[PDB]
Formats: sequence, C-alpha cells, structure tokens
Amino acid sequence: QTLTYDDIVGTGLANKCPTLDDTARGAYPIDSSQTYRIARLCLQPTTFLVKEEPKNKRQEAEFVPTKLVTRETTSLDQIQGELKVNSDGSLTFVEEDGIDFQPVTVQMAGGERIPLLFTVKNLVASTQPNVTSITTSTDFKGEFNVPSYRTANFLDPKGRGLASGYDSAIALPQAKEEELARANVKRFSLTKGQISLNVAKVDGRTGEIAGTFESEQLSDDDMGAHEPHEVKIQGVFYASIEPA
Amino acid sequence: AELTPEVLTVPLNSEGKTITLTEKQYLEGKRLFQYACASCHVGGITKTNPSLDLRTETLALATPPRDNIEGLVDYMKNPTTYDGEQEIAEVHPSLRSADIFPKMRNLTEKDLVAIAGHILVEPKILGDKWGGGKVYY
Amino acid sequence: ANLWERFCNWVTSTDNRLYVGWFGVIMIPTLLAATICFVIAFIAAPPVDIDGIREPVSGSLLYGNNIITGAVVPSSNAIGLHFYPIWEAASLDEWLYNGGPYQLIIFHFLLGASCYMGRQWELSYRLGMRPWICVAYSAPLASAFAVFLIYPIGQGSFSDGMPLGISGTFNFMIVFQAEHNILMHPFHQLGVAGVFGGALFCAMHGSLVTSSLIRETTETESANYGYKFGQEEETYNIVAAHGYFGRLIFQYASFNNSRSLHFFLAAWPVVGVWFTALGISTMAFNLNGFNFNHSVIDAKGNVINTWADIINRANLGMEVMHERNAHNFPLDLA
Amino acid sequence: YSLGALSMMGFIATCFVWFNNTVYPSEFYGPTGPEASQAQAMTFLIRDQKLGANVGSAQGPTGLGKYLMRSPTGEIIFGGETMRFWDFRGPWLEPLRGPNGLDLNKIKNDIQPWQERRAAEYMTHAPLGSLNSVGGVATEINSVNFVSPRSWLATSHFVLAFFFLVGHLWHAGRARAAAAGFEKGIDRESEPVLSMPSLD
Amino acid sequence: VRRMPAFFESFPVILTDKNGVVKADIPFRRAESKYSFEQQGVTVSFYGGELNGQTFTDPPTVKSYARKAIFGEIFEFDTETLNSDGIFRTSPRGWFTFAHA
Amino acid sequence: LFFQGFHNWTLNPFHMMGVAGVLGGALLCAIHGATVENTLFQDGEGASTFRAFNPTQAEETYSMVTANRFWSQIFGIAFSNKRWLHFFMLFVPVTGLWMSAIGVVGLALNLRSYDFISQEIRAAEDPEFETFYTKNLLLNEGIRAWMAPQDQPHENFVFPEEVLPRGNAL
Amino acid sequence: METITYVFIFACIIALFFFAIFFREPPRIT
Amino acid sequence: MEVNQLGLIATALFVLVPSVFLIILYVQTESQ
Amino acid sequence: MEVNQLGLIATALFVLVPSVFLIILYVQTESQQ
Amino acid sequence: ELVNVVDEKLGTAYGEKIDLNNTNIAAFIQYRGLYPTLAKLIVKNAPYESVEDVLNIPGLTERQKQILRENLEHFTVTEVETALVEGGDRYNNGLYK
Ligand code: CLA
Ligand code: CLA
Ligand SMILES: CC(C)=CCC/C(C)=C/CC/C(C)=C/CC/C(C)=C/CC/C(C)=C/CC/C(C)=C/CC/C(C)=C/CC/C(C)=C/CC/C(C)=C/CC1=CC(=O)C(C)=C(C)C1=O
Ligand SMILES: CCCCCCCCCCCCCCCC(=O)OC[C@H](CO[C@@H]1O[C@H](CS(=O)(=O)O)[C@@H](O)[C@H](O)[C@H]1O)OC(=O)CCCCCCCCCCCCCCC
Ligand code: HEC
Ligand code: OEX
Ligand SMILES: [Cl-]
Ligand SMILES: [Cl-]
Ligand SMILES: [Fe+2]
Repeated sequence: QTLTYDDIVGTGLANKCPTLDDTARGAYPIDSSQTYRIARLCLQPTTFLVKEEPKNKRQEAEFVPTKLVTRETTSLDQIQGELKVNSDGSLTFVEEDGIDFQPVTVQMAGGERIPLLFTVKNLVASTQPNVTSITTSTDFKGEFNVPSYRTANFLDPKGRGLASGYDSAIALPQAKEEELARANVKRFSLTKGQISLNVAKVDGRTGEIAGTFESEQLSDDDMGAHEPHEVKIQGVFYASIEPA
Repeated sequence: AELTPEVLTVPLNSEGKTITLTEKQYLEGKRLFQYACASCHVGGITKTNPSLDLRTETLALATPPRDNIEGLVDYMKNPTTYDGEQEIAEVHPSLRSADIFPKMRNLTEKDLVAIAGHILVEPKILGDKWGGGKVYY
Repeated sequence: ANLWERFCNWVTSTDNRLYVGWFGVIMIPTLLAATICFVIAFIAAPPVDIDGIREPVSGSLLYGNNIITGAVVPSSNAIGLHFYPIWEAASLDEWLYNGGPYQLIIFHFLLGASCYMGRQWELSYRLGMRPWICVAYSAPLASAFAVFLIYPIGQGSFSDGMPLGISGTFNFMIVFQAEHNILMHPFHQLGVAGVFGGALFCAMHGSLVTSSLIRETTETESANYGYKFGQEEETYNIVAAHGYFGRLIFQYASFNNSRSLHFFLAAWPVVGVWFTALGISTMAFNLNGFNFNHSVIDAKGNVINTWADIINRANLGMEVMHERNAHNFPLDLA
Repeated sequence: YSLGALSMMGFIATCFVWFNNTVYPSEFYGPTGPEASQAQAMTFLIRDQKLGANVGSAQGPTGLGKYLMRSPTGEIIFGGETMRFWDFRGPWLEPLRGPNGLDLNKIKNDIQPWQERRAAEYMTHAPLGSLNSVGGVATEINSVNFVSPRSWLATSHFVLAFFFLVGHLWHAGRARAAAAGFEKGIDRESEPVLSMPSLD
Repeated sequence: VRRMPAFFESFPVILTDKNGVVKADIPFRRAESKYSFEQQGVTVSFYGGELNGQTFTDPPTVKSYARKAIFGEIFEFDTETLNSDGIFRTSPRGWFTFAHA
Repeated sequence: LFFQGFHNWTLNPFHMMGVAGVLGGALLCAIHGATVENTLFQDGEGASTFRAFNPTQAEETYSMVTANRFWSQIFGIAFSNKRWLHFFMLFVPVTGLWMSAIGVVGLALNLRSYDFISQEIRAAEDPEFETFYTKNLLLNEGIRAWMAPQDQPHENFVFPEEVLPRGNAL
Repeated sequence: METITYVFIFACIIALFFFAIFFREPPRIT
Repeated sequence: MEVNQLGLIATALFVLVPSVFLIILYVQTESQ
Repeated sequence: MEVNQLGLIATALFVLVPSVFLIILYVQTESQQ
Repeated sequence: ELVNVVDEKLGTAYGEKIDLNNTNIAAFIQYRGLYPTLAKLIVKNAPYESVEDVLNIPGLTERQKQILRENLEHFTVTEVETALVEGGDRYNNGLYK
C-alpha cells in the first residue's frame, strides 16, 4: 500500500522493486502517433553467476554460482528515459538518468572475490517490430556501457593511479620497472553489456509492467591490472510508463 | 615591515580612483569579516564552493568586477553569480537578505567598506596564503 | 545443604586455584569467546572492507601479514554503529567481509574486562582486604573503553575504533594526531607525565629499596634469598633509604612513611592515565588540542611561524593522505 | 548507589546532547555531528546539480555513488564517508525522503532555498574545534572563534560521569569493607588467609 | 633534477633552471598540473658512458631517467645475478660505525 | 612526528622494547602501590591509615602472604620474594630506556627499520594487497612532503602544488 | 613457513602460561 | 610472500640455543 | 650448487636436538655426586 | 604498449587550453563571463567537432555569442577521453583547494 520511510527502514525492502498482482496479465496499447517514457525503471538482481576459467585442456567453462557479500545494496532504480515508437513499430527505450549502477562483490568457491559494476548505463533496449501493444510476451533486448569499476582518481595501496598518484613503485627505488608496468600503468576500461527484459505481468490501467531480466557483462579488471571475468546477472524488473 | 598607507591604499572604483585606509579601519574590517563572513571565507577561500575565492585576481574577473571597494560593497547588498547573470541573495548574505541572514541586519554602510578594504588589503600582506587553502597554511 | 547453595559456595570459594565469583561467571565465557575469535581471525580471517569503499584490508597471517603487520580489522563504515552479530548476516562470508569478528571480539572483551574489574573487588571482600585495587585497574579499563567504544560513538562508526594489531595501532595514533592534535592536548600531556613519571618512580622505588637491602647472604648467593616468604620482619632499612634520598635532594622531598610512599606510587600513574583516557573520550566529541596556527604575526601582518605551525604541516600531510579514496567532499567532519 | 545512578545518567545525558536534535534543537545548540556531516553532502549535491551534474548516476572513484548510494538495507543515502550517518533525521532533510530513502525526483525538483541555507549554515558550524575555541578541524588556521555547545556539554558530562563511576566503586567497596569490619586493614591476630589451605 | 637528500626514502622529480625556478616536474594530481614533461617538452641527451650522444624525447623514457637523476649519475646494473630487490643497503662504513657506537 | 615520517620509528623493535619498558614501569608502579595500600595491617584505630606507620618499626606494614594469594587467584601468578619484586622494578624501566637508546643510535645513521621487503615486493605486483603497513607508509610520505620545505628551510625545497601527494578531495 | 613459525612460538607461550600457573614453585611460609 | 629464507634458521636457533641453556641449568639444579 | 634449502635447517636440528638431550642428562648426572 | 592516457593528454592542446570536450567545468572561471551560466551550456552540449560549433548552441543571447567569440582563442577541442569525462568528473574532479 502507501507505506512510508519509517515503515520500511532497516527491513531490506528498500532494495526490492515493486511488484504486480498474479492477475495483472493485461496489455498496454501503443498509440504510434504518441510519445512515451519510462517514468521509473527498477532492476533487482537475484542471482550472480561467474564464468569459470577452464584449464588449458578446457572442454567448456560454465557459469558457477556465487555468494553475495555486500548486502542489500545491489538494485538499480529510479531510471528514466524515453520510450520511442520506431517506424517498423518496435519500441526502443533510451536511458537518460537514474541510479543506474551498483558496485557488487560476490565470492566464488575457494574464496576468490569478484567485484563488478552492475550497471545499465546508457541502456538502449528495443522490441521486435510492429508492437501495437505491450503484453505478457513482449521482450526488449539492449546494450549498455560498463565503465571501469574504479574511476580515474582512485589510488592503489602503494599510491599509484591514473588521474593522480605515483607513477612508479617508489618502495623499490632501483628495481627494474619493466616487470611492474601492468601495475604501474593504470588503464581505464569501457566495455559493453547485454540485457534481455521479458515482460510477464502487465497492468494496462496504470501503465505498469513487471518481468524478468538477465544481463551479461564483465567484472572489474582493477584499472588494467588483471583480466576480468564474465558475469551473468539475473533478476526481476518493474517499470512505469507514462504518456510523455 | 609594517602596516603602511601604501599598503592600505586599495582601488575605490574601477575608474582607478583610490582611497587610503587607517590602521583602525583595516582592523575594524578584520573584526567584522570574522563576525560575519569567515565561517565560510576563512583565509580567502569559500568552504561551500571552493572554486570561488577572494583573491583580488579572482575578484577582478568577476562580472561586474569586485577588485575595488564599490563593487564589493555592492556585492554585499546585491550579490550575483561570478558572471553577473543571477542574483543569489536568497542564499548568500546581503543587506537585501538581512531578514534571513540576521548577522547583516545591523551592518552600517561604513561597516561594509571596512570589510571590503580588509578583503582587498589582506592579499597584499599574505600573498599566496590568502585564497590559497591548506597548501599554504 | 541444597543444590543452589553448594554451587553458590563453590562459585565464591576462596580455595579454587583461580577465583571464580559472580563476576567470574560472566567474565570467563566472554573472554573465552573474544580470545578464540581473535586467535582464529588474526591467523585466518580474509580481508575486511574497513572504510566502506569496497577496498578490503588484509590483516591475517595467511593473507600475507606478519606479527607486526597483522590485525583484526575494524568493521566497515557502511555499518557505522549498527549492531552486527553473526545472525544478522546472510552468511559467514558476508560477515567476514564486513568485519564482524571485530564487533564480536570487542564486546565480549569489554564486557569480560569490566567483570575482571569487579572480580578484583569480589575476591578482596572474601579475603578481608581493603577494596581499591579495582580502582587502579579502572585506569587501563577506561583507556580501553575509550579507543574501542567511546571514540567510535562520537565519530559515528566502529570503523574508526582502534584496530586489533601492532601496525593498526600506529595507524590509529597518526590519524588521531592529524584530526585532533592530541600532542597539543593537555590531557595527553597529563598522560605522558603519567607514564614517564610512573616508570621514573618505579625505577626509583625499586632502586632505593634494592639499595637498602640488609646483608643476609654471602657474595656467592643471590641477595634474593635474604628474604623468606611471609617473614614477620622487613628486609631493607627504610631509614637508610630516606637518609640516602633525603640527601640526594633535600630531607623533605623524601618520604619516610611507608604508607604515604606507596599511595603516591598508586596515585600518580592512575590519575595521569585517567586523564589521557578522559582526553581520548572528550576528543571523541571533537573538543581537540590547542590550536596556535598563525598565532604570531608582525607589524604588517606576516605570519611568523612557531613550532606549532611546523606541527600543523605534519598534521596536514597525515590529513590529506589518510583514507585516500574515502573522501568526496572537502572537509573530513568525522 | 546514588553515585552509580548519577554516573549512568551523565553518560545518557552525554549521548542525548550529541545525537538528539528534538529536545536539543539545532536552531539553539548548533547541528549534531551527523547533521553537519550530512549537510556537507547536501551542499555539494546542490551546487553540482546546479552546474549540470546528474547526481544519481555519478560514479565516484571507488565505484560507489559520488553523491548517492545504498545503505546496507537498501535505503538511498548520501555518499562518501557520511554513509555511517544515514540514520540522521532532521526537519531540513526529511522533505526529500520517500519510501526507499532520498527521492531523486525530489532532489531534482523540490530543494528549497531555505534548505540550501540551513545545509550550508550547518556544515560550516559542525561541532569541531579546539580547546582554545578555534573552530574547525585541527589543521585550521585561527580566525573563527567557535566550539559547538554540543561538544562543550557532551565532553564535560562524560568527564563528570566517569569520575562519578569511580566514586561508586570507591565508596561501594569501602561501604562493604566497613560493614564487615576491615576497612582499616587486616587484623594481624586473625589474618584470614592464614586459616585458608594453600592453593598448592 | 633536484637531488634526493639522505633523509628521504622517496623524493619527487623536480627540475629547475640554473637559478632554481622550478621549470618541470612529474605531477601527482594531473588535473591542474602546469609543469608536466608533456607540457614542457623536456628531453634527455646523454654525454659520456654507454649513451654518449643519444637523445630521447618521448615523455615516458625521459621520465625514468628523470627518476634516476635524483640519485646522481646513472649506471647500468646487473640485478639478476644476485636477485637484487632494488632497495638500498648500507656499506661496511655504515655497519662498522653502527656496531662500534 | 619527524621521526615517524622520516624514520618510521614506531615500526622499530628497539622503541617497542622501550615502550614496553615505560608502560611496564608505570604498570608495576601503580599495581605495587595499590597492593601495599590494599593489604595493609590494622595498626591504628583511625580511618586515616597513614598515621599507623613508624619508619623505625621492624614489622612489614602490609601482608605479603595475603597479597600473594590475591594475585595467585586473580592473575594466576603473584610475587613471593620482596627483594626480587623491587629489583624487577628497577630493572624493567631502566632496561626499556637502554633499548630505545640503541635504536636511536641506528637512526643516527638512517639505519631505520623502515620497510618489510616481502610486503613491498607483493604490493608492487599486486594492487589489491593492502595492509596497515602500507597505509602507514602513505601517511609518512604525506608527513615528509608537507612538512619539509618549512622544517628544513636551508634546503629551499620548492614543491609545486601539483607534486604534493594527496588523496581524493582533501 | 613463516606463518607456521609465528603460530608455533605463540603456541609455546600459551603452554608456558599453563605450567607457570599450575606447576609453579608453590610458595610456602618459613 | 618472498621472505628471507635464513629467517627460519635464525628464528629457530634464536629460540633453541638459549632455551637449551636454561633447561640444562634448571634440571641439574633439581638433581642435587 | 642448486641444493635443497631445508637441507640446512634439517641438518642443524638433526644435530642439535639429540645432542642437547644427551648433554642435559649428562650434566644432571654430574650434579648428583 | 601501456600508457597513461591522462599524461598523454597533457602533451596535447588540453595541456595549454580549455578543452571543451574534456576539461573540468571549474577551468572556465579563468576567463571573464563564462562561469557558471555558459560553462553549464558548453559542457551540457559538450562533444563538439570544432571549437566554433560552440556558437551554434541553441538559445545563446547575442552577448553570449560575443563573449564566446572573445574567448575562442582560449578554447580547444580534442577527442573525448573516457577517463576524463566519466563519473561526472567534468562537474567535480575531486579537486577543491
Ligand atoms: C614519547 C612519546 C609518547 C608517549 C610517552 C606517549 C604516552 C601515551 N600516549 Mg601518546 N602519542 C604520541 C606520543 C607519545 N605518547 C604521538 C606522537 C602520537 C601521535 C601519532 C600519539 C597519539 C596517541 C593516541 C591517539 C593515544 C595515545 C595514548 C597514549 C597513552 C598510552 C598508554 C595507555 O593508554 O595506557 C592505558 C592502558 C591500556 C590502554 C591497557 C588496557 C589493558 C586491558 C584492560 C587489558 C588487556 C589485556 C590483554 C589483552 C591480555 C593480556 C593477557 C596476557 C597476560 C596473556 C600514554 C599516556 C593513548 C591514550 O591516551 O589512551 C587513552 C591513545 O589512545 N597517544
Ligand atoms: C559543576 C557542576 C555542574 C554544572 C554546572 C552542570 C550544568 C548543567 N548540567 Mg550537569 N551534571 C553534573 C554537574 C554539573 N552540571 C554532574 C556531577 C552530573 C552527574 C554525572 C550531571 C548530570 C547531568 C544530566 C543527567 C544532565 C545535566 C545537564 C546539565 C545542564 C542543564 C541542567 C539542568 O537544567 O538541570 C535540571 C534542573 C533540575 C533538575 C532542577 C529541577 C527544576 C524543575 C524540575 C524544573 C521545572 C521546569 C518547568 C518547565 C517550569 C514549569 C512552570 C509552569 C509553566 C508550571 C547544565 C548546563 C543536562 C544536559 O544538558 O545534559 C547534556 C542533563 O540532562 N547534568
Ligand atoms: C600468532 C598470534 C595468534 C599472535 C597474536 C598476535 C599478537 C599481537 C601478539 C604479539 C605480541 C608481541 C610481539 C609482543 C611484544 C612485546 C614486546 C615489545 C616485548 C618487550 C620485550 C622487552 C624485553 C622489553 C624491554 C623492557 C622490559 C624488560 C619490559 C618488561 C615489562 C614487564 C613484563 C612488566 C611486568 C608486567 C606485569 C603484568 C606484572 C605483574 C606483576 C604482578 C603479578 C604483581 C602482583 C603483586 C604486586 C604486589 O605489589 C605484591 C606485593 C605482590 C605479592 C604481588 O604479587
Ligand atoms: C586558590 C586555588 C584554590 C585552591 C585549590 C586547592 C586544591 C588542592 C587540593 C588539596 C588536596 C589534598 C592533599 C591530597 C590528600 C592527601 O594528602 O593524601 C593522603 C596523604 C597524606 O599525607 C600524609 O599525611 C599523614 C598524616 S594525615 O593522614 O594527613 O592525617 C602523614 O602520616 C604522612 O606522613 C603524610 O605523608 O598524602 C600523601 O601520602 C603524600 C603525597 C601526596 C600526593 C598528592 C596526592 C595525589 C597525587 C596525584 C597527582 C596526579 C598527577 C598526575 C600526573 C600525570
Ligand atoms: C556561507 C554561508 C557564506 C557566507 C557566510 C558568506 N559567503 Fe560569500 N560566498 C559564499 C558562496 C557559496 C559564494 C559563491 C557565490 C556564487 O557565485 O555561487 C560566495 C561568494 C562571495 C564573493 C564573490 C567572490 C568571487 O570570487 O567572485 C564575495 C566577494 C563574498 N562571497 C563575500 C562575502 C562576504 C564579505 C561575506 C561576509 C559579509 C560573505 N561572503 C559571507 C558563501 C558565503
Ligand atoms: O574512516 Mn577512519 O578516519 Ca575519522 O575522519 Mn573521516 O573518518 Mn575516516 O576520515 Mn579522517
Ligand atoms: Cl589511513
Ligand atoms: Cl566525503
Ligand atoms: Fe615497595
């Protein structure tokens, strides 16, 4: 219902997206002469999976489950952007703004910790063509940017960084700089991710939708110092569409 | 070194007229600056927006310019943004906004010049320290 | 008689090798929990994100530390002052990450050490003694509450409590100097006089009693066998020590009452240490050390630096480097 | 007993005046330490937003939001070191709070000038300062003569509370010793320990 | 290059002119830097020893000879034979003095 | 503070022995004064107990036997020999200052215990390896660069703003 | 190997505590 | 961790040798 | 030579520990008479 | 193969002039009348091909177009550097006093 901050605080519910009834399986019509926007988009991860490093013999690497260790701090919400109607009839969402990143650390068997910037920054998600109405079989597929996990000012434990910091290993004054370059030289990565959103609950009266999502993106590489992992994120999402 | 009239001579207006000050007025305007302004402007910086300081060079490139007494006294009545396009007395203390910034209610016109001359004098004394921040403490 | 009383008599028994007592009933299990968690974490705890910025600090021997660099690491700033028992975590893995062992250890320890204090009273009552030893111990106890409890409260986070480590302790001291100028605080000056003066009077009292030992042995045996335990008489001539020390200085700077002399030895370091713990506890609320930066100026207004200004340059270098990735805005207000 | 009671109460008083801005209004007593630390983040969200920053999507250096992040139960809270202080509640700030914490739409649209003023006033009056009443951090230059009443009252009442707890232990133990009849020392003729079996 | 004093485990790279006016450095914060080698186009030419007559002009190379110029004259070292770790040690003059004092 | 930022004097075993000798002296000072004061024999009928001691008396003014038992049972050990106990009091602090004096003679030569090599070799290769050891070194670097120009005027250190080391914001 | 050495020495000290308390020279009263 | 490998033998003898000295002297006191 | 580094700790302990044992028992044998 | 991209940028025109595509918004204080009003506009519309495309920003008053003309000699443009513009760093680059 109309709960309040003081109802919610400390419960873990601030990290949950809203939901629609078992019975909201209707459909929202798209008046192509019209303009639209996602007034709020919320993504809530429920599982993080990391691809394992198959040995030189390999055969195949699988996505293994991982333990979340950073608590109910993982959700993306208050995301806004405009829902265009294209000419083949498809719908395309274009993010503007929103809390569209969360840093997250999960932990693999054996104890390896894997940070990642769970994000949909600059998302661009489209429907199949000729969608006159949004329904409980509508899908968007999209891509986003994943900037470096740390940004340019971040200094390492020996004081080294990109936009700031030592440019060398000062505790070893006369070592050979050559084998240290990958840690002396901070690099700022920007990669692309992918996300599918499967609408499964629609409430045409209010303009709300709800469904599942699954994304794949890279984990932190620590400004160039090691190789990233592939990560697969699944969860649920909630959206509100308003006439623009 | 000592506090002299050549030190205490600061631009009065942008017409290059000047005015010379007393020991009494510089010290008078130090006290009032402490009372009314330094909570934010200690040593020539601005705590709530460190990008703007009171270095006379910064004051020079303000629209209107503020590296003189009249410009400063005006800013203390009707403050604007650096570029002149916005009045900001709703958030910056001023005589205009002395109903929300009480410490201004009892400032006389002789007081606002005391403060302005202090501001314009102080960097002749301290140089880089004034407006510099912790690097120069 | 009945069960509850046979047990009550065992608890308060003065014949147990180690006194238990009612304070001992709370003390034992809590020290045991603190000690066991601490030994396991020091050795094996994985890295701990102390400042809430997902930048874990390794404190344990198996993760690359030695005795001097290791520590049990304070819980995360993201927790601040919230209670974080194991049961509040979704997994031991989360708990370890966010620094839970630190909270478990310091509460069981603070509790068990406060009952240590009461135990000192309790056994003195069963033994017919005067009761105030526990008062002396309150000076170290109070100092421990300061760095582990009071200072986190005032600053809003157990992430700023003292780490459980040799190097971590230095880390805490240096950041304290930059943020409070503790060296310029009178209560810590009272603490140094506390412990310099204690060690002084320690070396003095020993040196002067050892100087006045009564020949009871030959040159081939330890002097120590000139004393036998529970002997009725004294083993040194205090009149002789007064005569020596009364002349080292002058006659009335010298104690000749044994009772006055020992109460002096108790009171000096206890009070001083009370003051330095009071000083950590009031700098918990940002009532900081004297500030004479740019306090001396010349006729014109130039700053004439003093030694206080040099101290501030040191303080400033600690200020700007500490927790280097943790500040987004220009003041470090806690 | 009363020394014990009063000790407990000075400690509570200490914590009342440091954290509580209801019966200790900040209009009268200056901001609380959390209040000042929170007000600093608000200040620089406002300014940067005025310049054009999208404060909800600004990744800071660590990967955490420069301006906004989640607490450990998910609530949206101010970023930076003030994350420890998200429990703060004050009339100048509660307006911008929705069900899941701070509302980004209200941040974008509803920040009144009186809040910009309160927030700046409070961050420049944070309860930090020196014993000779130079106000600010320890590295601050002389100029501003200020130590918050919250510091003066909480420090002074901790000191008092602590020394009254020491009072308790002194007089409680003496009162037991005296009622047993050995407050003046051990009776040489009846030294209890002598009637005790050895520990080994 | 201003030379490292004995007190300092570490020392910044600061280049002055014959008078001492700072003219180039390697900055920590890059954002408002005004003296970087890139900005000043500083170069290293060598005279004597292995490098005699050589000149380097790209900043990364000029930067690493700049970090050794704080130590004085620049020598080729063999660090593989002894598995040297790159951290300075004292001489027997030092070890004798310490032992006897 | 100079000794922290240039010599890393806190990390030095000889200062650690001195620190243990001073705080240990203060400990023995306090705990022996309180034990004597709280095992005294009743030798007058007044509440001020000080007036019940004559410097010329033969008798011990407090009970070594009962003190011993208290501490055996509180702490597990106690002193039993009054000569050993007072010699140990001369010993502990006196030996502490001597050990600290040795470390300073090393610092006369800049023979510091400034680093742990193994930590530096790892930290240099592994940018996620952080310990309290490395945090403290960053603080030292700050102390050195911020205080030296003014601490050592005769050197004419000029550090442009842009070479001064600083974390974010501060 | 270094961790093992630190822990072994620590372990020996705990053992020494045990004997020093429970197997002390028992003090007696001549 | 790339530690000094004579550290083990140095710690070991630093413990062993003076400890053997004390044990030798305690046991031969107890048997007279 | 590229030799086993525990060889040294091994030899030292192999020698020291049985030796100290024999010495400890010898010296307390002499302290009896 | 591995270079600090920010250090490379200081050898470009970013190191001499206000880079309309990269420089932090506080650098516009250096010159009269740009800050804050036009700084916001320059940055909000940032990515430009040539320095003079900045006169085509929608809404400029005629005094605004003239101020910019006066300060075109103090501008340059280079390629957008990802590390310089992400994190909202153009609005706040972590530098205060
Ligand atoms: C010569 C220089 C010097 C000297 C003499 C001192 C002296 C002191 N300083 Mg200062 N300090 C200095 C320089 C100096 N400092 C510098 C340069 C800085 C700035 C970097 C600081 C920063 C600083 C801080 C920040 C703090 C000190 C504190 C102290 C005090 C520490 C002792 C203490 O708390 O005992 C008190 C006793 C204890 C702490 C012990 C508690 C014992 C518990 C109850 C039992 C533990 C038992 C154990 C776990 C198990 C043992 C069992 C075993 C037998 C098996 C003392 C008065 C501290 C202080 O005042 O604390 C209140 C403090 O917090 N100093
Ligand atoms: C030198 C000694 C000293 C001094 C000057 C102070 C000074 C102060 N103390 Mg402290 N205090 C001290 C020692 C001291 N304290 C000691 C030793 C302790 C024990 C550890 C405490 C514990 C303590 C507590 C627990 C608290 C204070 C507080 C305070 C402040 C408010 C006092 C007050 O109003 O009391 C109250 C006054 C009385 C009890 C007298 C009764 C008055 C009647 C009931 C009032 C009725 C009023 C009513 C509205 C009128 C209605 C009229 C009509 C409409 C019907 C004040 C600045 C308060 C504070 O600010 O803490 C931060 C507080 O809460 N004190
Ligand atoms: C691997 C893992 C798990 C480890 C955990 C890591 C951890 C952090 C451990 C690291 C520990 C570490 C390295 C230790 C450092 C210690 C270090 C600095 C060593 C100092 C060495 C030393 C040689 C220094 C030189 C100076 C020196 C001699 C100091 C000695 C100090 C000393 C022992 C003082 C005595 C302390 C004390 C508790 C005494 C109790 C006395 C007592 C029983 C009094 C009782 C008593 C009183 C009376 O009055 C009467 C009358 C009677 C009758 C009576 O009984
Ligand atoms: C104008 C400003 C306002 C004025 C303010 C005044 C404040 C002053 C308070 C006066 C305090 C009263 C004296 C103390 C009580 C007393 O005398 O103790 C009891 C005994 C009695 O003396 C003994 O007296 C005995 C007789 S009797 O017991 O007094 O009756 C006698 O037998 C014996 O020989 C003799 O030594 O005193 C001592 O034994 C002598 C040494 C006293 C040392 C002072 C006590 C506390 C020291 C702590 C210092 C902390 C320093 C911190 C370091 C970091
Ligand atoms: C904090 C609440 C402040 C107080 C108190 C005072 N000023 Fe201020 N000042 C503040 C800000 C945030 C700004 C920037 C305004 C903007 O353009 O956004 C300023 C600016 C000034 C200036 C302009 C300086 C320049 O570089 O152009 C001046 C001359 C100035 N302030 C003076 C001043 C005086 C004299 C005050 C006391 C009477 C005073 N300010 C109070 C914040 C705050
Ligand atoms: O965490 Mn630990 O340290 Ca007390 O200030 Mn703010 O916070 Mn952080 O900074 Mn400086
Ligand atoms: Cl730090
Ligand atoms: Cl911050
Ligand atoms: Fe004694």
